[PDB]
Amino acid sequence: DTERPVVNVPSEITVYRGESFEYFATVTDNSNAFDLAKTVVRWLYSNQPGRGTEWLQYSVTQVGNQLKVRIFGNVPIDTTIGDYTRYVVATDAAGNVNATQTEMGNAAVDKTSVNGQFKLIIRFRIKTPENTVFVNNPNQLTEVEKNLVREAVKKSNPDLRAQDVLNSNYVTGITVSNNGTTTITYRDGRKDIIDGSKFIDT
Ligand SMILES: [Ca+2]
Repeated sequence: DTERPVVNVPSEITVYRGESFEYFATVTDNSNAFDLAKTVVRWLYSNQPGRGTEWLQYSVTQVGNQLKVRIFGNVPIDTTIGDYTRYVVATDAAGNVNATQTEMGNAAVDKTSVNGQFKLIIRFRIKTPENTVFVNNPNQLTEVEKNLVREAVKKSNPDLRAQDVLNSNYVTGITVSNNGTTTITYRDGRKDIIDGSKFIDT
């Protein structure tokens, strides 16, 4: 047995602050025999969930000739928004691994991928304002009205901190168009858009 086990894991695992998550990976091997205790989910440097993502949990079972790796946890309300490279590293009974420590290191530095590699994305779960913002012209808000909109979005999303948005500044990170459509750009460059028509009226 020189054939390595193969992990099937989604390319992105997206989790939301203040919520639980649950995803699965699968492992197969020509031998159908595994070392479950040496099948882990980890960051590059050591067999650990990783700095900043200490809440990333996993558990492994065997179902027929495959492993199922449950990837789960509870995301703190104030963990950093952004993404991380993580790895499912599986071992077969013969000791073959899907990705070696050296391969993981090359992939990290070169920005290439190994089998079992996934991007862990921490997102904010945006909420549309509950209370309507009343404006004189819904197709052309005043600057005073756009600031009311920013305030409403901040009040409807109280766990969104200044350090969570672009440039760590609410004014740069939460931008309002002429019709009140609001883009929230997070510190990682990802964006959520709230269409003005869902909370703006005349
Ligand atoms: Ca094998």
